[PDB]
Amino acid sequence: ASATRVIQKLRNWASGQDLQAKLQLRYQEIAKRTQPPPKLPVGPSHKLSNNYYCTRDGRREVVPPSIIMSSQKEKKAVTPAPPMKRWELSKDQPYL
Amino acid sequence: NLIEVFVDGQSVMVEPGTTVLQACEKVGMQIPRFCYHERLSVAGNCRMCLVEIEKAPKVVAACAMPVMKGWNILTNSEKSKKAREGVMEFLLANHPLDCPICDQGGECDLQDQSMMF
Amino acid sequence: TSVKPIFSRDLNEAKRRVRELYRAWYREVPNTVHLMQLDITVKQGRDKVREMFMKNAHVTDPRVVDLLVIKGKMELQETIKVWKQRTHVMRFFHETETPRPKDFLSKFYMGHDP
Amino acid sequence: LKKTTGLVGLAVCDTPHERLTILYTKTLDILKHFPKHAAYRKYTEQITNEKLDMVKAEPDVKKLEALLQGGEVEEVILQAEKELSLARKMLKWKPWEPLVEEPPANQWKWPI
Amino acid sequence: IKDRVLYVLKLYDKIDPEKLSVNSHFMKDLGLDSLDQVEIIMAMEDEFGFEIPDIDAEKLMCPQEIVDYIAD
Amino acid sequence: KRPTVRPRSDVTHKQLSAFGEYVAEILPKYVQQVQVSCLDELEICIHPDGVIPTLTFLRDHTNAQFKSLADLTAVDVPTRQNRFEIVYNLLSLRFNSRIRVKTYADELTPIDSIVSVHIAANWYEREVWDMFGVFFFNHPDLRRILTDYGFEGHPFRKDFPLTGYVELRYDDEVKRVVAEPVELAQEFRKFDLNSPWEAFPAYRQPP
Ligand code: SF4
Ligand code: FES
Repeated sequence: ASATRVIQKLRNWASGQDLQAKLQLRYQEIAKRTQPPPKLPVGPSHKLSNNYYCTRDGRREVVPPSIIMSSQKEKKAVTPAPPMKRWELSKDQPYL
Repeated sequence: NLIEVFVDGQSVMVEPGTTVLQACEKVGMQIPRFCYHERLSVAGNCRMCLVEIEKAPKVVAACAMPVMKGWNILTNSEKSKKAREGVMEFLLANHPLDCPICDQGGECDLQDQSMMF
Repeated sequence: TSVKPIFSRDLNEAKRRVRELYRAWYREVPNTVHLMQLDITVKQGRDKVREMFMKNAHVTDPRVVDLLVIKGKMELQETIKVWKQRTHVMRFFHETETPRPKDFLSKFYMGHDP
Repeated sequence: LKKTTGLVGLAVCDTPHERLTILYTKTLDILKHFPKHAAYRKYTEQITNEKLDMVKAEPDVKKLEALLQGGEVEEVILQAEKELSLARKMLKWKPWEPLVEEPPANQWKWPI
Repeated sequence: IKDRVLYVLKLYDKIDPEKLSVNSHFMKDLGLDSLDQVEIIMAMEDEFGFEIPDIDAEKLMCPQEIVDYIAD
Repeated sequence: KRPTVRPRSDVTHKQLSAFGEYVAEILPKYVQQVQVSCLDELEICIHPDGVIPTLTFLRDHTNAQFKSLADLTAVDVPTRQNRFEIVYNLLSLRFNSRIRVKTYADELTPIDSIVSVHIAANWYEREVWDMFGVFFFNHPDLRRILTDYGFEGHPFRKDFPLTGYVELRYDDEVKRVVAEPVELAQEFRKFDLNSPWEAFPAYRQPP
């Protein structure tokens, strides 16, 4: 930014765009360091009641699988899951 | 002479003068323990060995209670897990924070039972 | 007993393949010690070959023999289509290793191996 | 109308519905070789029957496609050819037969 | 023929200590191994610009039949 | 609902179960131990004598279109006769789904390849043969890909240790880069971690 008006004009004619508005370097366009000591929140699990773990066990709701056609233990044509819904173009720039 | 039990539906044959805990062992499900050691006498101080007894409302202590024919036991049920949660909250109320210093750091039955149950 | 075979049915077919492979290695070695500027003699190379063969002579299973054959063929491909180098090929001779003393007293005086 | 598909390795097919009738009729004519107690027949029969009904009920591709709800017509044709080959191969194999050889017991047991 | 065959044998490393006759049995009269035998047959094939399958190469455990084959 | 738990839905656990019954009744042979996991996945165990039939079926049959072999893998469990577990993770687009095929195998019991169908396996099979020791027929090029061109053994098993048997170093005495036996400096600490107290009373195993 410390540079000259004519050089600004020249580089801008060369490129095609503007640069003083979208520079890459950083002239006080940042957030100051030495930020203040913050205070934080907690989750919905820091209550005092109705927080019994048995409700939200998490890794005990798991249950082993449900086997089918083991070796010891009319109809329609089906699939593993419904098909894929075809996509559509965008509202902004579908071409390029 | 034998006696019958139906744990979680699963059936078991045992002797009299027996204990809920020795039955659950015969089956495999380990029951918690603080005041029990097969090579000692028995008491009911800790109060972490609690379970649920279908057809009867009140919980019991599986380190002292002798099993009565026909009882369906329930170990991992609601009342049991809640009893254990409360009991360990109580214990750890005052157990100081010397886990690091405590030479019994990685073998602490209480550490493990808190982390799990 | 009642099992499934691999590439063969008996020690004899296993051994005909093995002999083909011996022919390959024997007819090959010179090309190696001539392409990669080695030092050892063709005779020493063939000695190593026949030794690596003899050291699997307590074998009975055609499956084992055939897997060993497959691995030997892989290595032969690797060699003749030169990918292994001087190092890759001389890694056999234990050229930087004191022959493990089998003299019980040697083992005693030196270390703890029984 | 059109100029291309949107993929690579495909073609602007100008003779649809005809290749489709051909391929589906041939599938069924092969299925004729299959014992009725083979589920592959018992299923793909009706699948192809419904596909034929759909091509006959919709003559324009730009709607037949979205109706089949599968890929584009060329993908459909390719997949039908693939099912044809699959049939010719399951005919040499005897899958509908019972099981080959049950495994040992502690094989599918996880944990361990 | 036989002359250059016996010369090859005399040349071979661990063979021809005393005998390289035309009739001997390699694995029986000389008490040798299939590996060494294959070495012999490879030497012969390279002498004669010839090719052999391992099958008949092992069938020919007898110098007489060996020279019969190289004649054939 | 609770914040710290995913939703265990029904749509998938039902659709994939229907598809499992489907494939089972189609291939009463070359199949055993179908199953659906508690987390919306399908596994299909099969004899090694049905691999290519199963794969061709799943690639071609319209209702499956399991085209892309997203992965091929091995696993080793030594407490059984057939100790290796070969795994194929497959993907289909039209139906936006995945699937898992398993087949047991063993050292000294090779397998039938699939290169005719999914050319991706041409290299996963090389990996397998290099690392574990499982063999594949009808494979054009099968050679050590990852490890050295002279390496010997089968590392990704559970017996071939971590550190390995040999180390390398240069020895000016010969100027080469030779391989000598492992004499480490520090020892591989092995921390005993498995805690006794059972946490999962549902995956238990009685005597
Ligand atoms: S490790 Fe266990 S015994 Fe030691 S201080 Fe912690 S809770 Fe107490
Ligand atoms: S184990 Fe202590 S009260 Fe039962």
